[PDB]
Amino acid sequence: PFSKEEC
Amino acid sequence: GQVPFSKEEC
Amino acid sequence: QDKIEALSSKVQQLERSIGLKDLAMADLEQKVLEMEASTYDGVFIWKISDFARKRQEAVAGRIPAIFSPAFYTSRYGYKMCLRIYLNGDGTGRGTHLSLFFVVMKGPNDALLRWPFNQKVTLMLLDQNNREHVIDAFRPDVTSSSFQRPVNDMNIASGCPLFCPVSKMEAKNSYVRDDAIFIKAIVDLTGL
Amino acid sequence: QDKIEALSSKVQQLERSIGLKDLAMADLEQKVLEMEASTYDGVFIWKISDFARKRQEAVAGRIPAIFSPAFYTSRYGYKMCLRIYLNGDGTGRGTHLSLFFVVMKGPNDALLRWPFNQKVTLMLLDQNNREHVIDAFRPDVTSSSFQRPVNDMNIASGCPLFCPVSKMEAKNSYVRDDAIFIKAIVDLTGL
Amino acid sequence: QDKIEALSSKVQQLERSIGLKDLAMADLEQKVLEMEASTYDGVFIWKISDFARKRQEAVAGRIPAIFSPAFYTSRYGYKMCLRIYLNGDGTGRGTHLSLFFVVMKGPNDALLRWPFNQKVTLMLLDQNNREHVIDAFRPDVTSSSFQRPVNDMNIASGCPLFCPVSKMEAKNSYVRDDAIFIKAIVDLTGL
Repeated sequence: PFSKEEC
Repeated sequence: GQVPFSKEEC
Repeated sequence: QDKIEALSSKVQQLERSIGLKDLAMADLEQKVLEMEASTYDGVFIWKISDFARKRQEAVAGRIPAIFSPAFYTSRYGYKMCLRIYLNGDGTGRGTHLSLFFVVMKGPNDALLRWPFNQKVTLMLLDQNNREHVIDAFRPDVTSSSFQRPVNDMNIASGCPLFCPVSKMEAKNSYVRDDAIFIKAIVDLTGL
Repeated sequence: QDKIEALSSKVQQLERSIGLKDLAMADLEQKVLEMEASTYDGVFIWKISDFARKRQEAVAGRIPAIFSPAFYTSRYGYKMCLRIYLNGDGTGRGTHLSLFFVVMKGPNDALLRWPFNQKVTLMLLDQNNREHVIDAFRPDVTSSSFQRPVNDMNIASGCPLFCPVSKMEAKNSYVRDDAIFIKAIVDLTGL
Repeated sequence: QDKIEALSSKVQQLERSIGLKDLAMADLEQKVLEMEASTYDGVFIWKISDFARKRQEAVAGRIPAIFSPAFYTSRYGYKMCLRIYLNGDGTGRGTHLSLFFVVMKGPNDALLRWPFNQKVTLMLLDQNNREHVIDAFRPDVTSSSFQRPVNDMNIASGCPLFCPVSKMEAKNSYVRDDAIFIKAIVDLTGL
């Protein structure tokens, strides 16, 4: 997969 | 290398 | 005449002193708590107690997110912590418990390779050990979350949709005694 | 007379605060001493210093037993400590050094299997490393000692006749530098 | 007359109680810091910050040497620390960075074999991980540096000509962000 920053 | 011996501080 | 002042003064010194003391005492107790929670093998288990109260402060928007104590990849590896939103963030606001990974400025950052490129695994433990909620990710070498820290903490990055809220606001085995446990496992391949 | 009254009352609350700082300070030192002695691999070595003085407080009945700091089976495993009666307890009262094992309430008890079922080995170390006094036991699953803790400590169990007192009140190699070392090894099979 | 002395008496007693506190705390702080730096596997990494300033104090003879925090060979092994002369000692005075090893009196010494006879490897890390300066030595079983400690620390011994100064006081990769990293590895063979 891959990570997503927090918004 | 074999055992360089250590030297005391002075 | 003056003797009366000669006391009010020192007594004012003492209070100032006793006061300046407690602050230091404060920083010392915080240091001790941090040391008490840290690990150095990339494996971390975070116990979040008073789940209901913290769950409410999240919904009521009073306290949207909480950081976890810091841990490490090795005795002198990267420093890291977790950040959770009990009621979600971004694509998960209001519906999912959001869980992110944070890279902190470590004491040995100068000796480590950048960007941070380790696989991270996150879990919400079933206190019945039947079915743990698990998810993992690989760092996007191009994100700023994994570059060498210039500040105390980089931008968090992880899983906005880590786990559905209903999955605990009901009858479950993730919440027990009003507490939940989060687990983090950083793959150490290459280190 | 309000000046003196104000002062008097000020010193009083000031004194009371120092008293509170004292309790927190002591509470913090205990914490630190415990972090310093704790281990997380099921192997603990307890050093009892001031043996003669402690041995004497026991004979006089001033202080019958002593607890050792805590240790764990794994970073997040069971919490345990040891308890010793330098002048005996039960069948060994007045004749033997009675050593017991204690299952404590750990922060992760909800993630662990109960009752406690690990083999425990106990040793009085010979400081000449020639002949150690050693004994071991497997927990009685039906006993109250190994059930999940409701209180801080379950009822202790172990060895009432661990070692003869005369074996120390004479010329021996267990007591050196007015101290003795107690070693515990918790088998990790199944964990 | 009695009103003044009464307040005064309290004054003194209060000031005394406050003092015995900061003393124990200054103490407890040092303890916490030491615990924060120790390791128990024979591997130690010492970061020396404010290199420029410490580098000067050594040239100006104000502060010739610096001890590092203590570390251990194993959970209950030998206690050791390092000592460095940022501007040389003995045959290295003013020309080299002299680094020595120090056997300390540990809590378990009576359970260990003497004299200390483990190989020791010392390194000055290249923050450009290209060429770490390295050197090693085996203890002279007959020297008094490796005999069981009677004192807090035995006489230090190591490498007076560990590294040339010019190799720092110019454009290099050992000094980054005004700090260098010293590393020590105690061979654990036979332990």
